[PDB]
Amino acid sequence: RVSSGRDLNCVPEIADTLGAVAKQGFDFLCMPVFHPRFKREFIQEPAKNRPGPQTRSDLLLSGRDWNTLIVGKLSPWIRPDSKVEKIRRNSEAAMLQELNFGAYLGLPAFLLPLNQEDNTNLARVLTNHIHTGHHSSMFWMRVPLVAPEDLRDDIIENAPTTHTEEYSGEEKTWMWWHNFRTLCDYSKRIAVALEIGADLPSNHVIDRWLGEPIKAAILPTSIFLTNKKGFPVLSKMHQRLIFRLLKLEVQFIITGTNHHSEKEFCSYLQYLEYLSQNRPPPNAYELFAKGYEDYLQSPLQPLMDNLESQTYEVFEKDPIKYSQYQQAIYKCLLDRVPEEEKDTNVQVLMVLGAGRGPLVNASLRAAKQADRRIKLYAVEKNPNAVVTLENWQFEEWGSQVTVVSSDMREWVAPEKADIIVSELLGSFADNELSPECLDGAQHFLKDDGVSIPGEYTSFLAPISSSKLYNEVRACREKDRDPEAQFEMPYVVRLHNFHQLSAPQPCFTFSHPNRDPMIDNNRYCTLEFPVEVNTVLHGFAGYFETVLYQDITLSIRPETHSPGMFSWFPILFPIKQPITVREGQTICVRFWRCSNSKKVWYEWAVTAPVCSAIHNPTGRSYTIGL
Amino acid sequence: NLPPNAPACMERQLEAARYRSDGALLLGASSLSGRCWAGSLWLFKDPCAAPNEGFCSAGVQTEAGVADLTWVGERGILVASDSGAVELWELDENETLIVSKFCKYEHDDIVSTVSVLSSGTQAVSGSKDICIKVWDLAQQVVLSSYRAHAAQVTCVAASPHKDSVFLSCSEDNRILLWDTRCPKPASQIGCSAPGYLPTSLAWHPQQSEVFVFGDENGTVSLVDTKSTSCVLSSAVHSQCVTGLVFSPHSVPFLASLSEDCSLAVLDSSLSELFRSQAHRDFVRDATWSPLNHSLLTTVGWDHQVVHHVVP
Ligand SMILES: Nc1nc2cc(C[C@@H]3CC[C@@]4(O)[C@@H]3C[C@@H](n3cc(F)c5c(N)ncnc53)[C@@H]4O)cc(F)c2cc1F
Repeated sequence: RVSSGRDLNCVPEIADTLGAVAKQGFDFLCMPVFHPRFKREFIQEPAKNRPGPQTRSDLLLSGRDWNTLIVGKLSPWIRPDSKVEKIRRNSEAAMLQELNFGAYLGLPAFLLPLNQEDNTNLARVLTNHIHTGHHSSMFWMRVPLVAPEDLRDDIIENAPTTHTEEYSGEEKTWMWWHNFRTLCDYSKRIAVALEIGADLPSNHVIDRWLGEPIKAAILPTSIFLTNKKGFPVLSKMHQRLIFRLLKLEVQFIITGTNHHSEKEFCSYLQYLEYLSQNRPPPNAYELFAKGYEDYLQSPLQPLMDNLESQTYEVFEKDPIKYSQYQQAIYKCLLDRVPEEEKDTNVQVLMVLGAGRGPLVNASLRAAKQADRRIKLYAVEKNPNAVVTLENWQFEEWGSQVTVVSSDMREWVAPEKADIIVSELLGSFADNELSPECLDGAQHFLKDDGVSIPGEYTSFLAPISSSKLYNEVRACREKDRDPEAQFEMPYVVRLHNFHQLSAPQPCFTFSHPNRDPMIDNNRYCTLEFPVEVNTVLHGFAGYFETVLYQDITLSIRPETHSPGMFSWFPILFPIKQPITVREGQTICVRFWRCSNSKKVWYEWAVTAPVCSAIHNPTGRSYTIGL
Repeated sequence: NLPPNAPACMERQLEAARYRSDGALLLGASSLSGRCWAGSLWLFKDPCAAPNEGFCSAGVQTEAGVADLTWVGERGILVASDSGAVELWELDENETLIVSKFCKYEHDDIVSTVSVLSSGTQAVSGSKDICIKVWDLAQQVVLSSYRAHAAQVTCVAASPHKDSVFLSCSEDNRILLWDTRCPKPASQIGCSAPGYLPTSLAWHPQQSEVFVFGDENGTVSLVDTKSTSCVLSSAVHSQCVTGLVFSPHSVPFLASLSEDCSLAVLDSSLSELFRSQAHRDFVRDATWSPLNHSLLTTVGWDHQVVHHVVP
């Protein structure tokens, strides 16, 4: 279903108009709080002392109706950035009067236009209104995809329209919004009310609004086409943008008079509900990811902290992940012991970090499939998780599985293992300390021993998201550094964002580590080519892992394992947003630092401009050993 | 006693005042504040009776507020409504009732300005939706829809004797001279410097190539379409010039309306001759009497109908 609203600049009777738009199927109504032609004077007499009321009474609608159904609208004559000082001063007082009346009514949203380049004084008055009392009210900035000057009819003889291609000039309305929100210091109360024109601009202009806080999409009746039956429809390119906006869960607003006189106003909404029902249904990943879209989570630390029972339950409800692990052991058993040794040779399996026993059960199913003899060792450091393993061992597994309640780095094994199985990987592969754990465990692995996984690589990609940057900015906590939130990674289902370049490999680890002097510390320099004008907010982290031979698991968008949803992408943000031009290259430097007690990540941007080294000495973020 | 169909109360904010050839005064009032936000049409065969409701000739109430009004012959009345529709209201045979001929919702936003062309069969309209539409009053349809400006269309003025020529100004700092006979009808004209935004337009009733325009700063300028460079300009008002109206004299006098609550009368050299501060609110529309050319009637948002004696 689509949450819709009706935009009207003419309301004679508030009770009759709201009742009429509700009958058409509109969830809300965008209407003016004061008459759009009623120009008010605040300085010069006798126009200053005009007899009241200044507008209609608040008693006309109930408190609930103002809080949910009415969306405010700023008067068109209010021009705080006018060249005339008299209009500039009067518009300031009128803007405050209208915004304070909207806060008085308790409206959920208020519309303000961005129809020109200079909106500095408009930003000054709005920022001052937000800092005058603590409120949750939203402010939708009415900004079009194409400026009205760039979509005008070529009918002026002496002043013709510019037919030449202007890459930066075509994205001018995005700069109007960007300058406005920067002046307002990225306020969470300020969102985008994107107006769609009759003719859509180039794909790069539409891509500028990716990662931007769009809460409303304005669709005029003039942009709608007419089919053979007479119903209002849209072009295939216009439909593509509707499906893109539906994913962001925006509120579609209909403006302008009915041009399809044979049909009612509900016909425009009937087509939007039709597109919402005829869109591709959410897959196994898309249904699980619901609710966690752009929701920041702290990366799990299973070594330092003992995880809850429900955290293991979420880990277990992934069939694709453990099906691959089962196939990896099944392929390894046949390669290690042949058909002639299927009853005389028994392979020593060691599940390092057993948890509740999903890999232990997967090792048993792999042995039945390959028809080979196995001896399991279920090692686990969490005593609470060991309670589940020992109850599983007594009731079902039997003497075949040996439950060990110890750390893999401190445990002394009675015999050497042929295969070591583990699931110590996180969103950034080695972020949950998989190398350090297996380095102090590979001593009890045989000289020809195999590790599952045997290899893993992390991947980084530059991203643009003003929504996620503001989400990280709001993660400021007391009794710590006021900028510590930017110097730490986050496991997040990245939704409202834009991938600026293809993911490149960052850090790689192989098990067993045959190196004489094993060093898990790393330094990587990545050069990302950017073919778009954008603003860098952070770096998305992914991972690829080789369990055994061709059997792999991946969260990288290009090679993502279908149906797998155990790991959401990781996010490494930056303290200050970096402006990146078309053709420029983003250079990021990533470090994997460590000592005897902790492991951490350090990162810094060196091109186009330099950024500060984030998380130095692990001051804001550390993964304890 | 008030005529039938006419409402008991007239809307406070008076927007338009237009004199008919016989001497009858046409009034356009709008309710900008209070519970109801609609408009009304009024006719006065006795101009001194206004703004009294129980002393009019004909009265009716429109669904929405009246932004602009213009006479269509001797019975037709063209309405620029907030609903986005350009209405036409015809006066009956007895001239006691105002009946609706057509109400076509073509503009996506508030229709702020209307002007009937020389023949009286076609009319032009400017709205906040940035569009300018050419209407056919007989067929009740739009002949041509133009989007030449970049901001809201402030004023549209049809030439005195040319059916193809009309002026248009907008908040995009453009003054366009139109000619439907051209493949590209619009043509950007004005002064050498961009200056302040144009608000009002007035064609000269004797000179078909000369016109006057008022800006948002209160300055009134005399412009020639051939020279495309402003020769004479004077700072008449302290606030935005609402409208400009010429007298029916052989040597016409220029009446200047503004938001500074004052009305001024200027000569050919734009020099002040008469000034009145009788209005307590924004002076919206001025109209010269066809019977007494030295008489000028003005209306404002203070519900006042002031009859001025121009010397
Ligand atoms: N991001 C994700 N991480 C996952 C992590 C796990 C491994 C679990 C976590 C809890 C656990 O029981 C087990 C591993 C154990 N573990 C950790 C050590 F460093 C350790 C050690 N040194 N000795 C013995 N056991 C150890 C740890 O206590 C399981 C998954 F299904 C995951 C899915 C994810 F999406």
